Amino acid sequence: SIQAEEWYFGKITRRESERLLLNAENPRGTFLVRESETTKGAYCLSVSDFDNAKGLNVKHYKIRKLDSGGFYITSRTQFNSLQQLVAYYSKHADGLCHRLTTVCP
Ligand SMILES: O=P(O)(O)Oc1cccc2c1NCCC2
Repeated sequence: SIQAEEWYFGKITRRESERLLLNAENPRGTFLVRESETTKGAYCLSVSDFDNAKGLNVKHYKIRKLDSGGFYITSRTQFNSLQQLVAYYSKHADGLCHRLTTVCP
C-alpha cells in the first residue's frame, strides 16, 4: 500500500508541497508524492532543486498509472509499482531535475 510509504503525502495541494520543499535546509532531490489536484488517477512527484541561476526551486512530474498496472513518468520506462519507480529514480536522474535523495521533512 502506497499509503503506508513515508514519502506519500496523500491529498495535499501543489502550493502546500512547495511550502514544504522550499526550505533552505532541503538538499537537491528532496521529494514527496501526492495526488494530482486535477488529474483523476494520477500522482505528482514534487522534487526540490537548486542551481546558481534559479536558486532553490520545485519541479512537479506527473506519475501515470495504467490499468494494466504499470506506473511511469515516461511511457518508455515503466515499473510494476510506485515503490520500484521511486527506487529507480533515486539512482538515475534521467530526465528529472535531480535524482531523488531524501523524503521531504
Ligand atoms: O496538482 P498540481 O497542482 O501540481 O496541478 C497539476 C494538475 C495536473 C497535472 C500537473 C499539475 N501541475 C503541473 C504538472 C502536472
